[PDB]
Amino acid sequence: LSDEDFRAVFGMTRSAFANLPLWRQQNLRRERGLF
Repeated sequence: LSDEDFRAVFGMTRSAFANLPLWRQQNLRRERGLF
């Protein structure tokens, strides 16, 4: 994927979000109810 909804969740494209540490993204993503 939801690049449209995803970008709205963090305010950035998955390409930029992937910039954050792999372990952290799961932390911010699981805390968000996704993944």
